[PDB]
Amino acid sequence: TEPRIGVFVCHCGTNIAGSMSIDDVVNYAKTLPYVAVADQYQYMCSTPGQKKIDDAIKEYNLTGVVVAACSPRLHEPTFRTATKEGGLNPFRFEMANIREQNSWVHMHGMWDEATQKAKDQVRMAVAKAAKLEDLVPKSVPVEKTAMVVGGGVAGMQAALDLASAGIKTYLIERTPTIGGRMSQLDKTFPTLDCSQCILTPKMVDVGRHPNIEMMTYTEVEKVEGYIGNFDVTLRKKARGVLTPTEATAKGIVGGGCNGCGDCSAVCPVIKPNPFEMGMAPRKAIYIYHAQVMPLIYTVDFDSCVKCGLCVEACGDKKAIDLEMQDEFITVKVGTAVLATGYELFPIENKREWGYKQFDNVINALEFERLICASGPTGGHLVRPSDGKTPMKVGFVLCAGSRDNTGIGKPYCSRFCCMYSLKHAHQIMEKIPGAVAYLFYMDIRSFGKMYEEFYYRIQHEGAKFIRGRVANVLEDKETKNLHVFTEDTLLGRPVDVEVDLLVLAAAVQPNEGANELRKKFGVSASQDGWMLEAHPKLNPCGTTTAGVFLAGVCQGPKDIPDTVAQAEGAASAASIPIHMGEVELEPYFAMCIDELCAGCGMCVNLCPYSALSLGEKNGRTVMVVTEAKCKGCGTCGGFCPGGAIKMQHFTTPQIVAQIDAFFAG
Amino acid sequence: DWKPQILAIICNWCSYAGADLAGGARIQYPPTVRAIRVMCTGRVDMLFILKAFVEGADGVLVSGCHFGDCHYLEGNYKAAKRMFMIKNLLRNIGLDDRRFRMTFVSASEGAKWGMVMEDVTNTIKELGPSPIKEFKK
Amino acid sequence: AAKGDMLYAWAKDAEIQKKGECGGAVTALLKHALETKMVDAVVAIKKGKDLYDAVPTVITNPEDIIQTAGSLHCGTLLIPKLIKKYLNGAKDMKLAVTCKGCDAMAFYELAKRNQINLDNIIMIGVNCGGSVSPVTARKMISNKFGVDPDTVHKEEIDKGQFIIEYEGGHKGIKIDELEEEGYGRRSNCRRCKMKIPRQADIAAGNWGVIGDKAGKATFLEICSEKGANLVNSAQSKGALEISPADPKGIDIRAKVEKAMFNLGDEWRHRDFEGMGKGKDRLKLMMSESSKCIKCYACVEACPICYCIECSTKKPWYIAPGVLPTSFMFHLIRFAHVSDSCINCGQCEELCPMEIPNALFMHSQQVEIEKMFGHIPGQDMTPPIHAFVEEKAERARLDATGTDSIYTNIFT
Amino acid sequence: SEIMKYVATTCPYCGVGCTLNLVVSNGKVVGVEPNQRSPINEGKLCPKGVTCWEHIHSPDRLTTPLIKKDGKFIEASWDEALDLVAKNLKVIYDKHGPKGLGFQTSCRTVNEDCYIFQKFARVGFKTNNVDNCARICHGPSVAGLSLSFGSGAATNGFEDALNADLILIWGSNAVEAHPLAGRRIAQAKKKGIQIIAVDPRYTMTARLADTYVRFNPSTHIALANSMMYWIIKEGLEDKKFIQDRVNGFEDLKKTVENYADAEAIHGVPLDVVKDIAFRYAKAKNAVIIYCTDNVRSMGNLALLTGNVGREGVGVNPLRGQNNVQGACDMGAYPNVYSGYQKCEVAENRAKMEKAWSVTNLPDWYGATLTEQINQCGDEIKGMYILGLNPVVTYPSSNHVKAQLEKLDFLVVQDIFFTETCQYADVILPGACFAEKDGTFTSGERRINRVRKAVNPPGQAKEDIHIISELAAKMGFKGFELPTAKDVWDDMRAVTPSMFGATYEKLERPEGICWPCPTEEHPGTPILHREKFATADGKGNLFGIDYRPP
Ligand SMILES: Cc1cc2nc3c(=O)[nH]c(=O)nc-3n(C[C@H](O)[C@H](O)[C@H](O)COP(=O)(O)OP(=O)(O)OC[C@H]3O[C@@H](n4cnc5c(N)ncnc54)[C@H](O)[C@@H]3O)c2cc1C
Ligand SMILES: Cc1cc2nc3c(=O)[nH]c(=O)nc-3n(C[C@H](O)[C@H](O)[C@H](O)COP(=O)(O)OP(=O)(O)OC[C@H]3O[C@@H](n4cnc5c(N)ncnc54)[C@H](O)[C@@H]3O)c2cc1C
Ligand code: SF4
Ligand code: SF4
Ligand code: SF4
Ligand code: SF4
Ligand code: SF4
Ligand code: SF4
Ligand code: SF4
Ligand code: SF4
Ligand code: SF4
Ligand code: SF4
Ligand code: SF4
Ligand code: FES
Repeated sequence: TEPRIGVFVCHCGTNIAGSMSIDDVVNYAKTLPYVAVADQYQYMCSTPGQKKIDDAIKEYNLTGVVVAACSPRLHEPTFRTATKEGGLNPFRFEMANIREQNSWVHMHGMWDEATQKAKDQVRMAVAKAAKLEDLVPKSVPVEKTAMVVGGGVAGMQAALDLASAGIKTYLIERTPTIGGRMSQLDKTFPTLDCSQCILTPKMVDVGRHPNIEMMTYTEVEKVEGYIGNFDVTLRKKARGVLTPTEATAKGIVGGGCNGCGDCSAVCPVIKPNPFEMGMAPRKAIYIYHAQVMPLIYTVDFDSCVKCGLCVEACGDKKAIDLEMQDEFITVKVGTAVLATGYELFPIENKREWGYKQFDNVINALEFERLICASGPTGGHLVRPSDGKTPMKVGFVLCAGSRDNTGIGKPYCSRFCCMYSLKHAHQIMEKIPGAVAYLFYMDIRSFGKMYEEFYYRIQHEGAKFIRGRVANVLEDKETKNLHVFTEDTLLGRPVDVEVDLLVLAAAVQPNEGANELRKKFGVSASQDGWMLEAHPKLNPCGTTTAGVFLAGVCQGPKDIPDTVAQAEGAASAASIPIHMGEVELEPYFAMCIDELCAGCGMCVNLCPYSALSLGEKNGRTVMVVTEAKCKGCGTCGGFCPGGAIKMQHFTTPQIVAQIDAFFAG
Repeated sequence: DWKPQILAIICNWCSYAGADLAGGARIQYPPTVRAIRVMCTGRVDMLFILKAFVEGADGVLVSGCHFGDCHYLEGNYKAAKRMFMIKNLLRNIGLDDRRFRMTFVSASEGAKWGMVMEDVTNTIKELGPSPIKEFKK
Repeated sequence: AAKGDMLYAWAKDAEIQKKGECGGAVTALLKHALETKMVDAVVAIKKGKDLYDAVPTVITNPEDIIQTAGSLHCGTLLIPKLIKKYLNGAKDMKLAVTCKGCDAMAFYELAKRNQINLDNIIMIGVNCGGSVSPVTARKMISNKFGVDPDTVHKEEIDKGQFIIEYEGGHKGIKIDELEEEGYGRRSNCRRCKMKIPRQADIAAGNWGVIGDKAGKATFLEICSEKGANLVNSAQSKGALEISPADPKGIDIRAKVEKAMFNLGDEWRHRDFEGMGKGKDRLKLMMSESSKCIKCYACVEACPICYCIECSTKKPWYIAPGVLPTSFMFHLIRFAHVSDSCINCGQCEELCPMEIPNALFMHSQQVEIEKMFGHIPGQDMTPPIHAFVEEKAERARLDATGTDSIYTNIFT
Repeated sequence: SEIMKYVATTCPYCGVGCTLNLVVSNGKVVGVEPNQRSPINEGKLCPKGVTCWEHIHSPDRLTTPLIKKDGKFIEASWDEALDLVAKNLKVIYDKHGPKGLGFQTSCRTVNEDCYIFQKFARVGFKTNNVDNCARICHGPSVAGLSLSFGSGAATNGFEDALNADLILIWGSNAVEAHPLAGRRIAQAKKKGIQIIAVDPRYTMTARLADTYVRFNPSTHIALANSMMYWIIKEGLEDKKFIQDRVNGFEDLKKTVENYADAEAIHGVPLDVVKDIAFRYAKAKNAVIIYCTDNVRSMGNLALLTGNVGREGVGVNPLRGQNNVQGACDMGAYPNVYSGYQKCEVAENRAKMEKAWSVTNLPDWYGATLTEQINQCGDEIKGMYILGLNPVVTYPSSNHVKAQLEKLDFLVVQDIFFTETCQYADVILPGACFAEKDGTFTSGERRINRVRKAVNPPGQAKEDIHIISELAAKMGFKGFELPTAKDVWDDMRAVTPSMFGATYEKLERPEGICWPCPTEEHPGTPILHREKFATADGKGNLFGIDYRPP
């Protein structure tokens, strides 16, 4: 009895009136159960139409309004604003599509039938509108901090972008230094710029920025919460050496680790260096290389013998604490960016290339470290077998890639063609008279200035044999490598003699990346990389709200593409922080806990993990995280007990439409 | 001249957009099917379809998005499970399971929407009125 | 004595062995479990006023367990729902429940739905050749056996026939002859195919016992590590006797199980094809369901129905007050339950208006099971709608070779 | 500490007498469960039976006696209220003889309560102004069927209709009220038994019928007369049965002839009445299920076609209340003692004197519930009410209010604080079915047992205990009845009809049907097997004319 509904029918200027009797529709609507006024007008998407709607609202005191007009996706915001201007809730408005679905498809010889269909549509719309409630828009506050996991070029770029946007940001790096893979590269294709030179300003900018907390040598222990508020627990690994800030906080005025290096000079323990791919010695207390952002000299506790000589080497500064353990910090962030990067696929498998059993077979990262001036040698590429300079280097492209055998990877690694060309150029430049052979199977120079780079590499004298390497033997006397394949162009078998063989191995996610992406509720892709919110129109986002992806952890990329992805992720993460609120969907699900039975079937039924099972008044019931719900309606349509309320699309309102369809 | 009574429940993002596009392209089809316009066609409970059939529906059509094209990424699979079980139920209760169907219309297929309307109308006219109306409901 | 052994078990105590149906191993196990403080209570069945009256009982005091020795073939009742209603799903009490195959299936269906805590429940299930409704049993005895039911001392089903020991002797009639007349086991029991409850913690019966231990030993199958520990403890504390089973005993046991499966298939075919097909089946179901008076005993007794407020009570589905209820009332139950129905039969036998609820529900069950491949009462796999997988739906759509869910689905 | 305990008890909500299991957990009823052993319902229950446990532990249950002093009620002790009741009742008796006091009981109480109620109303002060609500809640059916068959109870059981051939429901809400007596109709439909409904509106019960006949309301006797006229006209009457067991046939032939075509007196066309009449009179076994002239005319139909003393025959009124049969059997009725012993005859009065140690029993006709209410201020002053709520139940509630105001010293013992309670001067809390330990007598005359499930809330007591305490305070002798079994034995020791129904026999689930004279008698499920219970062994039919409304 209480609901009073007003029905307004648009002619659309003979677009609707030319196919059906508008007078019949109005005279029929005048007799529906809850109808105070029924009116017709020519163009109700115009200002006089809104004026008439408001006048009718005021003068009949309508509870709700039904407009028989074009599709809701065309003019629903228009009429919602019209109804709101007039003293009614925006979501109290209902629309009957009588143009795109009744008048433009029933033109010829269907006059009574089109009018009858219009009557039915208006009846169903009025039936739904008689049961519409008030949806007050509500939002969730956003913590004004951001977290970036991974200190590589993507993580560094995202952190700098978020900081320069005015947002306090945490940069979480597993290693004692941030630089990442870019720090390991000697040169960069196709410009041949020095990698450390172009990256050092970025590293010092990250180190100096007041809006970035650069927490290195630490990782994520656990994560809870949603887009509004992520409670993230981090473990600070026992660094063993104090920064000057930490030294002052500890109590001693003596600074902590100005980076002199005396401790490493006196340490008696020798261990491999992960930064140099294990080809260089390092002490228990060490730095990765000279150009590390935090120059703080980590100590390797599982290799240290606690001989206590580094402490005398560091006297009057007291930077070394040999007996401290990992700390735990609880940080409250608003959004998160994942930039975990990549590692090399283990090419010790795929036995026909003797990566581990032949000494002069190396991978691409080892080659980069060996040819860089800061590597184990003075930038002089030498054979690991005897230290003599090579004159003949082969490059095996696609090593473990585009492989469907189940050992390698079925995808392309994107950059192995380009850095193989860069390596060929570097060997042909640094060693005079050396010849580079590239055993290739689809040279892929797709990026800007990449084809020109390929042309230049061929012009400088590199040999391109179009054939995937079949197998590799080695001569016992001289540890040179026989490479057996076919030159498919020229159509002949080929056995190439090389002093050095470099495998362009595939790339895979870093170890522990899958555990991290599970910790944030991010699904993997069918290649094993992190999945995207939409492969086309949202390369940065993720199904879980407030989490964004940047860099090769989303998929192998070049440095420029990685930086573009990182900046996009930073922008997407900054948007909710800048706004300060996340507006909830107008039509989220609500659990009526008086009807929930705590079965928990619906929990695994939401794509966005909004639904969870939690206590309330001592009863186990379902809890809806409104920040994650998107109004899909899957849960509400499943629950047998009807304990989930899909507002504006509730079971009573939909059944009311179905009931009115079979009414008079 | 008995007039068929077909009810449609079409998702907002693909099927409703497809019907709008068909209307925009002036594609003609008989005026027999009326729509409901849920958000995701995963909103469709089985009780909706069963209530429609009990109340006197002659045929029921549910239209969603192609697999992998749902706006909410998983709704049409839940809908597909529910509609498969619905087809089982209508066969095993003695109803003609061909009175009900679920189509996958994208937002670019207006002609497909018109073809679906024609096919549904023809099938329901062939099957005749629902038996449930004769038996005291 | 460890996860899959077949054993002959009997009781050390002579009284339990004498009162136990086939060696008192179940009763000895329950008594030992309650002595050792593994469980807080034992939910069992005991005689009421006579042997046709089976009453569930919760026993905390151990020397009251002997009263539960022996089986009652007239007890057609389902334990787990009572546990859920009146023991808070055993969320604080460790329980030891003796159960049939239908009882174990109901346990698992309620566990899938978080309604009970199976980690706090020990299932010593028994084989079941079928149960008889007590009034129907008395009607058989008074009509076909020519005996006053009150004089009967014992009644059971062995070797495929109903035997009654009464004052003056004993009589026996093939169960098939009774069933062709309108007597014998319950309608749902004839269709039942859960003979050996291998989903329980222990499975106890008298099939496969041969020779000198024809009725003096119990065939135990250890179906879990929990049951293995329970049996090992009972053997260690000197409360139970265990012997290796003779392999030919297992051979006849398997043969009897296969024959029971064949009989169940035969009765399934008979009943399902006796319903009808096409418009006649619809007419039958609607005419039958028009009698409902909304007692809700079908909803309240079914293990699967767990909801706080049934959809059959919500006013937008069923109009309140109108007693000639619409067909929607039973269609709601079909939609919600027919995917996972354990054929317990409670819905059919608690119905005041004599509506064959179990027949209809199991009829949809068998079709759902053969298409989706989901067997209801084991291993706590989620119901077919509680968990939807991507590849499964894509393959199911591709199997029909059509772009829509219209035809080419069935054979 | 009874974590889950099953207690078998009879449903208190209608006359079918369905058996159910109350569930007791830590001393409180927590649910209802099926009892499949019961032959009455096989564990099946209607909507009311499923939810018969909700009201047992309501917070509004009375826990202490209440006394009205200058307005609002004040809590009191049992001694104070009982002494006040004794004093005032004695004063009223001594001042105004036996006429003044009036006694009203409900047909919801157990048999022991009603029996001890009438015993207290007669063994003490000698009056038989004791009555029950049967007159207004069930109807005058028993009196008419007693005039026809000698006894007004239902002749056959419920499942006996399964042995019939033409179950004939005559204007009944059988599936609405008493639904599990309509379960038998559904079962007979499955078995393939002809069913005819003559409900004047098309209901759930008439949907089970093979044939449906609609007739204008309040014209039952006219349609019955038309049926009988046609059955007599074409000689489908049982001549052999009529000669040796029925009297008054000639007067019936004289009376019924004036209804050849009784259309416009009832709306049923001639071919329809002929069809239903011939179908009734041709089936070998036919049973009428009814719901004073109407029931008398129904009795006349069964006598004419010889469907009384056999299996699957007879006239079965449904009786509407839990112990409407028990309340009338135990003597809660103005002019009978127990088992319809007709206080008019002096020999039964002498027997009650011998077995009750009392003298000068009343002998005069008592006053019914309407009679007591109408004269509730002139000569009836002071009255005891056991379970009734007269203000709500009776038509023209204002008149009942006024006459209750006219009286002096009402007592409205009950379990709930109803609208009648606040006209009373003393209120004694009672006990519900789950707290008593008596028996119910179903409509089919079966005596089922009510068992103690939980304790009463506070100081509440069973009605037998309260009446015994009141009699002890009033000095009356013969109420030393500690338990309900002793009251049952006392009842047995006087009535010859129910002498053989001991609590040992009633502990069996099947129960015992009421005409059970000897201890080894297995009961009497079928009434009038050999002869009728009138003055002579012949049931007498009557000729009823149709008086327009
Ligand atoms: C041999 C070789 C040569 C190349 N040459 C070129 C070239 O010339 N030009 C070019 O443009 N590109 C080149 N590339 C590609 C280039 O290296 C990548 O595009 C780029 O490094 C990807 O950036 P990123 O920060 O995402 O990767 P990364 O640098 O791997 O980022 C990962 C960072 O996050 C940290 N991290 C990982 N997991 C965790 C965790 N769980 N918690 C915390 N921190 C974590 C890592 O320690 C690291 O600091 C080359 C690649 C290879 C292998
Ligand atoms: C209705 C029924 C039918 C059976 N049919 C067969 C059959 O065809 N073949 C076969 O080999 N075995 C059958 N059994 C099992 C058979 O009784 C076992 O051999 C025996 O019960 C276990 O051995 P026991 O004597 O050591 O156990 P017992 O010491 O006899 O212990 C029996 C246990 O079962 C419980 N119980 C009794 N009646 C029921 C009931 N109705 N529902 C649930 N629990 C109950 C008792 O409370 C007790 O805990 C049936 C059992 C039942 C209850
Ligand atoms: S509201 Fe839609 S139908 Fe009406 S005039 Fe505007 S565009 Fe045309
Ligand atoms: S000796 Fe001390 S100051 Fe020098 S590098 Fe080591 S920790 Fe730093
Ligand atoms: S204490 Fe450890 S880090 Fe220091 S010098 Fe000795 S081995 Fe090296
Ligand atoms: S980038 Fe080049 S070398 Fe690497 S997988 Fe792709 S095609 Fe092969
Ligand atoms: S909302 Fe429904 S499906 Fe989800 S847990 Fe509650 S009762 Fe179960
Ligand atoms: S509507 Fe969709 S996203 Fe929201 S809670 Fe339900 S299933 Fe999850
Ligand atoms: S349903 Fe199966 S397990 Fe249950 S009593 Fe019947 S035969 Fe036994
Ligand atoms: S138990 Fe029978 S009568 Fe009661 S609601 Fe269920 S189907 Fe209807
Ligand atoms: S619907 Fe009936 S037969 Fe099926 S599981 Fe439930 S109670 Fe048992
Ligand atoms: S029938 Fe459906 S809605 Fe009702 S209790 Fe069972 S599962 Fe819940
Ligand atoms: S039929 Fe009567 S006695 Fe039986 S449960 Fe219903 S109300 Fe109670
Ligand atoms: S939005 Fe259309 S299928 Fe989900």
